Amino acid sequence: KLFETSPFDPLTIKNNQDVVDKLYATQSSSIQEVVPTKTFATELQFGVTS
Amino acid sequence: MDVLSKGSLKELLAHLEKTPLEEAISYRIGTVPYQNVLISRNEYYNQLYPDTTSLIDGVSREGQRNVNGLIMSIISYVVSGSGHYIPNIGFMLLRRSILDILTKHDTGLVTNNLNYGIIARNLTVSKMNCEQRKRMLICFKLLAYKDGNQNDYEIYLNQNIPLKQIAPNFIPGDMRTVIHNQDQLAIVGIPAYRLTQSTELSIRDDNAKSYKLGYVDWYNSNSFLRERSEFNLIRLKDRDTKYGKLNGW
Amino acid sequence: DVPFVQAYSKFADDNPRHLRVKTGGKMANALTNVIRSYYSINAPAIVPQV
Amino acid sequence: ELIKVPTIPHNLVLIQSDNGKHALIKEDLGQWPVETGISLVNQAGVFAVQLANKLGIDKPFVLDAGSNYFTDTSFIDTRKYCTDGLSPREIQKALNRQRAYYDRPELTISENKTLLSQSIIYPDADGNDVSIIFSGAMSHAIFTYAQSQWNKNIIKLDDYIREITLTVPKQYRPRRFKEIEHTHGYVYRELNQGSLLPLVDANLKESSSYYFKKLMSSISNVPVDHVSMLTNRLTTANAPTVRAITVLTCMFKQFRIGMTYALDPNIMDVAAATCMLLFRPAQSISDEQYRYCLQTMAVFLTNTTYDIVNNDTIDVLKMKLRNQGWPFVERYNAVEIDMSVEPLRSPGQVGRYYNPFNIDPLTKKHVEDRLEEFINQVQVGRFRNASGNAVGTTLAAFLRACRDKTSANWRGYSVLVSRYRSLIPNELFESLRNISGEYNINPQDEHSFFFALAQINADDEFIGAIDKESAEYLDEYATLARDISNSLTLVKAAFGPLERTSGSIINHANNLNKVINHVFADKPLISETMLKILTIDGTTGKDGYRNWLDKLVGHNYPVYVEPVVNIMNFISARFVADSSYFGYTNEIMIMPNHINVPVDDRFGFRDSPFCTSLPRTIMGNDVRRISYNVFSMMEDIDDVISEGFILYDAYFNFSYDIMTTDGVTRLKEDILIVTDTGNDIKPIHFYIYFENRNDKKLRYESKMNVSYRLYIKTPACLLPLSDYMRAQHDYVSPSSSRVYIKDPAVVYTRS
Amino acid sequence: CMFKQFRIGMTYALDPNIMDVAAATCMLLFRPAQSISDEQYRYCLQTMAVFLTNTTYDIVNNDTIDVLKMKLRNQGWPFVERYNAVEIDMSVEPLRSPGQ
Repeated sequence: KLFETSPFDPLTIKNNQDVVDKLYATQSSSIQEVVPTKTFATELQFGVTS
Repeated sequence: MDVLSKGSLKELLAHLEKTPLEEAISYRIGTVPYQNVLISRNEYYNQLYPDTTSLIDGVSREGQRNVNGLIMSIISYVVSGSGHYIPNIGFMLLRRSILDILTKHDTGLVTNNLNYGIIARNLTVSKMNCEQRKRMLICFKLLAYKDGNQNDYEIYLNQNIPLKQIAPNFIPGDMRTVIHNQDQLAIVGIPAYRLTQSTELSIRDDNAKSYKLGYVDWYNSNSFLRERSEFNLIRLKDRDTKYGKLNGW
Repeated sequence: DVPFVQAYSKFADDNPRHLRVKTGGKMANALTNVIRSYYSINAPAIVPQV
Repeated sequence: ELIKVPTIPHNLVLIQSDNGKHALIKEDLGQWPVETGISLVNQAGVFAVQLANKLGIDKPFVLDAGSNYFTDTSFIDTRKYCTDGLSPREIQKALNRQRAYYDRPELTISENKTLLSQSIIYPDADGNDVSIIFSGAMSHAIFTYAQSQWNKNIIKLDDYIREITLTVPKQYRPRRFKEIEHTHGYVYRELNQGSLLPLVDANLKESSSYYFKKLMSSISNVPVDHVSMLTNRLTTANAPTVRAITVLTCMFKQFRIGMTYALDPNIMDVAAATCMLLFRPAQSISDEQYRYCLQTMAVFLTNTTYDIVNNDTIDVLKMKLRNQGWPFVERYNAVEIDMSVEPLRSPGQVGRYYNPFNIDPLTKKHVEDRLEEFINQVQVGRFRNASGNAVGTTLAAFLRACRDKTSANWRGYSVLVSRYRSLIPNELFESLRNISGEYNINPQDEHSFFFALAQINADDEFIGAIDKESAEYLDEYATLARDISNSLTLVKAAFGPLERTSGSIINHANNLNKVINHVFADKPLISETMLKILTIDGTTGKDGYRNWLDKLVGHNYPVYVEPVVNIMNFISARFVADSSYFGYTNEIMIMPNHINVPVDDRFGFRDSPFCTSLPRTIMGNDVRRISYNVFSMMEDIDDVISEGFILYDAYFNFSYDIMTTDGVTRLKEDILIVTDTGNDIKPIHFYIYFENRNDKKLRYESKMNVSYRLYIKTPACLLPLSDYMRAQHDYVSPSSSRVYIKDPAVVYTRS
Repeated sequence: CMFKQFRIGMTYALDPNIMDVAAATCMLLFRPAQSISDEQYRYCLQTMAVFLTNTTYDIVNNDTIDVLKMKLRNQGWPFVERYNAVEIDMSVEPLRSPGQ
């Protein structure tokens, strides 16, 4: 068996965004070179709205 | 190897500003050029393969002790990866950058009398490839704008139509032109095709292949800078910024 | 004037304005300099490929 | 977050007569009332937002219309047939009925195929899908312009990373994006930074007090791990407060601090004064405080009085102290350390901060190279008495304890200053000042702070707390910048300059209150963050905003024009330029029925009230033109109306409904109403019918029953069915391969 | 060990403790030098210098590897070098397939 848990089931994906969302969901099964945590933001701007 | 990996006008010009002139010259005596030689290529033939030595090979060769020889060594370093043997130039000139030698009057070198016909003939241009010719035309353009010989540069290009077709389009004093340029000037890089560990018959091709296989080893070594992984570890001075521009441009 | 406003905006990349000469924009400049280059080999090639 | 619009708004309706002879296409953008006597552009802006909301272009968006297609049954045809816009089947039916009236052959199969294939979707070189549909002109122009404005802030992820690569420190773990994000990732971000200077300069005391108090509350939570008079006064009760002052002095530029001494100085006051001059930045000590400290030392050591040295200059005071044997008469500049990364909200700038305790980072010692020699001088000095050396020995021992404490703890405090410095931008570093002296140091607290200096412990809780503060500060600065931009636009549009006249002052005050009452109703325009800044002095937030707005009138501050402002300016301009699209006109004509005026015969209406242009001359003579104000005031309107005239200088709102049957075209109400006060025009509503050209009854009714007619310019929304190719318009939808990243952060929060 | 293109790196606190220095020395001593980047090598030297020479990260930010090595050696720290790993030749027996 190539994978104990498949990265994504291809029949359930409809477009590119579907692949990335599934890859983020099944990333715990993989050996991550970086383990995610809270993100740090160094830039933020708010634009005027209608 | 580092110079041959530059793929854009921005990267190539940035590298020339950082590197000094001593990298362009070599302290190994080498041999003399324009000599018919018999070399050994045993993977293909049992006899000795004839070839002719030139200034474009990646091996150091003895060079003339004049301004003409100095410019030929600089262009050879850019288009081949190794320079020539011109010693006792002086520490004042050897400390300055390659770009400063090419496009600044403060260095003290006088290059007005240089003729592009013999320089192209000596730095054999019928044996260069498209990427090598583009780099040489960059050096000619930088020199021409240094001594105010833009008109002579244009006439030389108009005489040789193929050179005009591939001539890079940038003004040596303007940084916007360097940013907009999209020429591909890389002689070594990660190959899409299958690169094997085999010899080539010609001296130029064998040396070029050695640089290509050497770049692959360097690309996968620890000296390479992977921006996607360690962009926060580079210092702020050498970090990539769009506001960054060449000095005096 | 809506049809002309849309056509000029596409051609010139700026909206037409009163009290302005209505030159033609960047496309007009590129076309003019490209014509010069084709006629003679002594004419400069100044328009970037980008 | 980007909004993904599925369908294109076309706003097209087909109206055809029962006979089938006449058909037309109309844009229905609604009716918008316009009031005369006030500015038209000001009303247009209000209607611009409503129109943008109706079309769905108010918020940032992209168009997803590349999947709205089908495929024909023919094997040769591999084209995509768009389902958006007015359906080509509806036009086919309308054309189909028109031919039935004229006894003409029906539309052929080849002619049907050409018409039904007019709406298509095809891809371009860049991968985008362009849809060609039947839609109105005004809707297409506004929708396409909005797309151009929003797409300016949609950039590749690698382009976003290059912009912010100089703000990322080295203590945070890099984030690994997926391979799809790196090739096809896009983000919607606004990259223009607004200055906080307009608010800071106008209210320096309030802005400084707000940020200083916020920082101290955070710093005060950092974890840490003659002789009789000096040794009886040590207290560590206010050490956290003194610690925060120390970090503030080094993290800011010109954060002046002050100390007040007693009426009769003692050995403790001299110790505090020496510690202030030796271990605090010279940039944080003013000249007057320097003179006060020298005077305090002179009073005690030389046994003089404050009156004697009240008129003494700095150079004289130094000479007196040096003669007695006191060498500590100098203040020392701190050594500035450059930040490792570009500070926040300071593009292309280098941040710096002072090193605490005047320790040179290169030598890791005090900046004064004579410190050890000076302490020996104090130890062998005869102060305040003939002999005994009690004061000198006590001060020498106290000074040595401070020197060792500062040398051991300088690294810990330098790290604390550096981390808190990254919170504030460069503008706040150079602008904020300590006004009113709302932070001061007691002389006992100063000498207790340096004698009992505590090491700085950076636990995981402290690091996590600071990271939360960094996110809060970033949001706070972004919110403040937006409200500054909103305030600057409001002042420029609604206020003018003042004059030394009662009328101008009264006019300004009334307008100021009207604006303030409007901007605080419902959801306030201004955020709670700046209301806190303006309230910090105790005044009401509403009053504080009124004061700040008045100061801002006549400013020359540059304001960046954002995409939403560009969109509304476009809609406002087309509102004024093309009035017929929105149901109002600036000119009407009233004529008797027996006067034959040329009208628009394209649509086949019976006695059409629409003219291509209001005629310049009728029967060889120019048509009279009367303004509405003069017309309202006229008393001989009966004589004038007998010849017919043109009414202008007003905004006339009109409505009409096209009836498919045939009848007498007329108005709902009478044209005018005459009162003892003035004459007015009643609301205009046209009942328009199609004409059969051979009905004697309706010909007689129109000529004899109706005696006066009202004419307006032909509305541009109408378009004859024969010209249906004029509604063919293009729309570009970006490629479906793109992925939009909600969180574009490049690093994680872990050491 | 199996794949040469793979790399190892660690991120330290702004104020390193003795644990960070121990982690840095263990990585330098025991992980292959071919798997530690030049940027990572400088970062480890910076962390060692911050703890041992009593300096902050901003002071030693614009310091080369030669300067950091000299600073650490003057204090008495000899672990400033990367150590290459020996290569072990491995063979997979053929059995029913060509060997590797």
